[PDB]
Amino acid sequence: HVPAFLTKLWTLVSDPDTDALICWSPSGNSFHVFDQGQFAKEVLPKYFKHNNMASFVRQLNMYGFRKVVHIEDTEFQHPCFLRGQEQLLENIKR
Ligand code: NA
Repeated sequence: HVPAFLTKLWTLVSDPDTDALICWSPSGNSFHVFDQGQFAKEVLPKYFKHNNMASFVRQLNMYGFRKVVHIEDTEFQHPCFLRGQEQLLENIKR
């Protein structure tokens, strides 16, 4: 059993029709969320049935996702959340 959240998240990231707001990084080892306000207003209701970024991020945290930042516009990642590898979602837990 792979949690519906992860399957939906993988499909959403991979969808080219949504890449303006959420997409894979070039290497496919992480994903980006652009325009958080628009993302929460437009994408989250359609795919996750709410409009709250904090709730979305809480789910990411629950599954052990990390945030990627520049060394001294949000990038999230999990070692088993990879482009073209939906079958690896089975290894994500929590
Ligand atoms: Na996408």
